[PDB]
Amino acid sequence: PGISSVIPTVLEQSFDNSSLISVKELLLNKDLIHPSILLLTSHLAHYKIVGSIPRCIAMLEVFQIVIKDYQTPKGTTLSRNLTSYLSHQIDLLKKARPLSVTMGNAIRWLKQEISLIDPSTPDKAAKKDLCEKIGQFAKEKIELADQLIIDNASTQIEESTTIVTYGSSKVLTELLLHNAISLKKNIKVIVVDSRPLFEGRKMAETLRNAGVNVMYALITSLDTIFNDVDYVFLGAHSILSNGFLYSRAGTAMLAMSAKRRNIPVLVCCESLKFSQRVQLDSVTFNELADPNDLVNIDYENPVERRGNKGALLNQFIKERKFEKKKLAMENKPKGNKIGGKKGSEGESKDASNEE
Amino acid sequence: EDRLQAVVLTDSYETRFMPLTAVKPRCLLPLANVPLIEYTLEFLAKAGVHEVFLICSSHANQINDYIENSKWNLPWSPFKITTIMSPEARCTGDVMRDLDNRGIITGDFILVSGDVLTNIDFSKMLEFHKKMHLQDKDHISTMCLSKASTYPKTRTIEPAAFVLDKSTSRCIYYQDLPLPSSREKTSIQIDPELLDNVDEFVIRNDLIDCRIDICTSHVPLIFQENFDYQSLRTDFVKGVISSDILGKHIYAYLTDEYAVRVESWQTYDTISQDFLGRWCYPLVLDSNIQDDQTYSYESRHIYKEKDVVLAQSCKIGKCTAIGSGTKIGEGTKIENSVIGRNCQIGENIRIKNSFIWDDCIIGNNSIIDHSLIASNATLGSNVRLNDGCIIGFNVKIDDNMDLDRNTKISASPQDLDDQTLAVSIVGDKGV
Amino acid sequence: SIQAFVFCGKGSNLAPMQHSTRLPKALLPIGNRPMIEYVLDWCDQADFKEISVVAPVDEIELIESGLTSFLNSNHSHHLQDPKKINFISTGESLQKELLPRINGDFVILPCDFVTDIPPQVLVDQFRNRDDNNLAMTIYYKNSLKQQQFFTVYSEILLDVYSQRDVTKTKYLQIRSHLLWNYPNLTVSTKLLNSFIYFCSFELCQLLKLGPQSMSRQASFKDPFTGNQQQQNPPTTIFILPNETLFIRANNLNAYMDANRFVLKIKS
Repeated sequence: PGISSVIPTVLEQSFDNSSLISVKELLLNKDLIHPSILLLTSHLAHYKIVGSIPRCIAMLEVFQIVIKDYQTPKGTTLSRNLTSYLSHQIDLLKKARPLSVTMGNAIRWLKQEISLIDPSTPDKAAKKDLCEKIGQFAKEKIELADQLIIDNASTQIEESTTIVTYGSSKVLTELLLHNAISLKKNIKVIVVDSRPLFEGRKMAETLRNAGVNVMYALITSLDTIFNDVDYVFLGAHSILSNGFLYSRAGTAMLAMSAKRRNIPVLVCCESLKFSQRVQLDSVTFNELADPNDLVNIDYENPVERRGNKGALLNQFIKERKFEKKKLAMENKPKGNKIGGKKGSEGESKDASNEE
Repeated sequence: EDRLQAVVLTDSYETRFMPLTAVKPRCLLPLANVPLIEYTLEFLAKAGVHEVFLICSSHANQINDYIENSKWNLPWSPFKITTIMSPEARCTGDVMRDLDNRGIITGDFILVSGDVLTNIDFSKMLEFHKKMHLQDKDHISTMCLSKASTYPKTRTIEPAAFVLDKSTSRCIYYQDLPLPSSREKTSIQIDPELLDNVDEFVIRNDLIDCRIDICTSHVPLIFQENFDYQSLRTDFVKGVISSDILGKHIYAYLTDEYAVRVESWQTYDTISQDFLGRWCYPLVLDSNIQDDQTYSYESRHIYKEKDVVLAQSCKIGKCTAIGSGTKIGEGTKIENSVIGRNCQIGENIRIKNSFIWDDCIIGNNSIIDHSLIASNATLGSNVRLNDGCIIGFNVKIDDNMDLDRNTKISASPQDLDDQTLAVSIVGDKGV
Repeated sequence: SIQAFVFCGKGSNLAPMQHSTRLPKALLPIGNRPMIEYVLDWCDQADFKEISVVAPVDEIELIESGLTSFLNSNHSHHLQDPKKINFISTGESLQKELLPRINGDFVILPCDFVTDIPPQVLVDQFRNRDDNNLAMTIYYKNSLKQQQFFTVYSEILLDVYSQRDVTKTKYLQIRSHLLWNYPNLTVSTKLLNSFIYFCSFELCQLLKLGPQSMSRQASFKDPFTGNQQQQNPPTTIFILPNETLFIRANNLNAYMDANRFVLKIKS
């Protein structure tokens, strides 16, 4: 069935809103789960590349594989044990890593498609049309929509400009790659990074592989790099009903500085990224991770040192707690580039009612 | 543990730098507007040297006069410099026998071939040398090594492969390979005399040579005994390992931090770019070691000394350094390039990845890309240069001149094209 | 797609037990326990339902009787005896014969096995690191000579050279192209392969066309070199083997070391 309860590190006096636990190394499980799910859960547990956008694309493709592998039983119909099996997938995904908003909209789309198709049509004729529709759905809402974001941003950015970024957002990597190659401008790109994940490092590496003038920096040193900077792009995860920017770690700090130092913040987003859940502070619902990623002393992810820190459980109160997903304040960002072209974050939910 | 004497191998890698070393010596040349010897001497002072030796023969008078002017002839200095005068151009083995005949070597001495800039603390090195000397009696010399830039695919001049112990860190084999530049040889033959004595064999090519040595009193006696050995690495180390005297050991030291010996032009270019960057944390221009230096750090890795004069509406780049008493005209782009002290610069000049030493005048409307200029040499108007184009001392290039890739210019007024006098072989001129 | 293979044979290196027709190499008590019991215990832990066992011309029903009586098994085993094996062909000809039975990625493990290691973590490493081959190295005794030499990379962890000193010349020889790429190399003397092999699906395309494999060790993993010439048609991931180091005692039994395994169990 799975492993539940018994967690590493202290329960903590401050910040205990979410689960801090889960299965990394495979021991005691059901022998019916599709291995492509088991691969993705093992991926997302210790992932370095993904950040909101790519997670759903992989989740869709895994689902497409499952349907292609799905053969309808002779006794039980198509809508009998499928939805239970999908619920087992999501529960295993939840155990590995808390889901994104875009993942939820995908599940909601899939559950709508199950109800749409009645058990009367032949099995091979059904799944052939289904995967074709999902492919077209992923083409429209992601790939084509992404291209629409590309060209919307293209008109907005001035010739020969300096851009500071953060994260590992798929949309922005392709944005800057488009700027360097197709448009041919003088784009100075500065990338910032945190401690838990070297997301920006990977982005800078990929930008270097394209051949871009790249500076690479950290949160600690900003009042030096800014004093240069024009437009700041932020990797969206979810924009809520109010218009608060729920995104990764070192995002809000950058957002504040940019608002203070004249030239503002811009955000690229998808029409699938918007939710209806609302909050106002970072404490509300945080994506907490185990302090195992913060054990390492600088430089790289695997170093293995006999350093200063090591104990967490036996130590009399030593909460080395880090967070992953934060909230930028409402007023600070200015532009959102989506499927429906443009709109300020003050407007926010003009897409949720438009559907 | 105290009292340490050092010997510096100068007059060693001359003419390895092809267009230069004609009138002035090898080590006089500036890396960051300051002589290469000064870096080495700073390394000596940080190590804790009480007595300094130098090997000068070719252009020895200019070296001796520079030491006279140096900060170490003055009484307060922790070390005193004494120069060794030898016959013109000889191998390292010949100098070793000369020094043993004179007999000044006491206990543990230091030998450095070439000029090396490193941020690595030497106090740790001395302790681990002494700890390993106390392990067994017949133990000789210490070698330094540092980790390379992941893959040494651009590093062709130093193809040294090292076989090392995981437990005792003893070197087993040294080998040079033509591999990527000349695809001819593939094979490497290793002696199987030391198979079960070591067991934990580790073969690596991903290590940079340093040629910095901590040596015992045994070394000069061995050089006189075996006078067939000319080199100190290629034949000597291999000779020591391959059962010359049974039971004798030599060290190999691994260090994570930056340590690169200067040898070639394109290695020199990388070290210089590393110095402009913050690779050598202590060794930075702003700290000022030569005392006359007044460099100040500016954000985005831009270095400026005191009395820097610059025209309005001019753009400066990344990892750049400009000397004192320097004037620049309008429409200038300075990107990843070093310009020396007291250098006057004209107008509309685009510079990328290039090099200019002290007291150089550049003519108006000229583009210089990844190419080097020596001291007291003038560039004319309408000058276009390509990658790896090294220009010699006092070379006056006249107006309207175009030179392609790797066009080296001679410093003395022999066999290669372009000389020192006006219109350098674009119309036959030159002594 | 996932399936395990058990390789059974007959021993010629051992002195006394194996020469008799009734007793095979698979059914031998070492430390008051059968030999193939440890292989079945490993496969039960690793969670495998599809296991097929290969057998030589000798002992056709003696292995089948051993699997049914006494042995916990609880799995459907497919035992087959091909006739092409001549002993002089050992296992590579057996591998070339049976190929349509394998649907995806397959695991090769001989009958001569002693194991004291976690099984699932080896399978997880094969699945995650995304490559063709994986091998295991284990230390020799430490309690109170010319053998074989392995080369290992340490940061991704890979295998390069595994050739023995039987037909090796006077001097140790290395190729430049195989050294310049992968510049860091660690040569092992004490560490030995305990016959653990993991393989991918794409091996089926080459085994029917070009017979090159020998002894399941010499020319089994050695075709991987993307160096110098590069002429053999690849299946589309670069052809690269892997290695992982272990401290615990688990090794092969073929020579005089079989008596030392009895001394290892009784302690």
